[PDB]
Amino acid sequence: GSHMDSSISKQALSEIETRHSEIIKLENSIRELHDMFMDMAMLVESQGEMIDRIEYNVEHAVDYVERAVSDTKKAVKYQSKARRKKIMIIICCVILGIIIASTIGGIFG
Repeated sequence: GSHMDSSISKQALSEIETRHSEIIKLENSIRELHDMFMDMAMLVESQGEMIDRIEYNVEHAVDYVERAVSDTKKAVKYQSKARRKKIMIIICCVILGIIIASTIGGIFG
C-alpha cells in the first residue's frame, strides 16, 4: 500500500516495477550475451588457462565450508547432498550481508 506520494518509500514502490524491467532484462540480455559471446571467447581460448583456475576455486570453498556449514548450522542435517545447495543458500546468504556494504561502499551508490 502507498497511494500516490510515497517519496522515501520508493523502494517498495518501484519494487513491483520489476515486472516492467523483466522484459528489458531479457531483451538487453540477448543483445549483451550475443556480443559478449565473442568477448568471452577471448579469455576462453587464450587466457583460458588462467580463467580456468576460477573453476577449481570451487573445490576450495566446499573444502572449508563443508566444515563450516557443519558448525554454523550447529550440526543437524541429513545426507551430504546439502553441501551442494548450501553453496546457493549459505555461502550466498553470507554475501547478502556484504551487498549492503556495497551500496554504502560508494560503488553502486
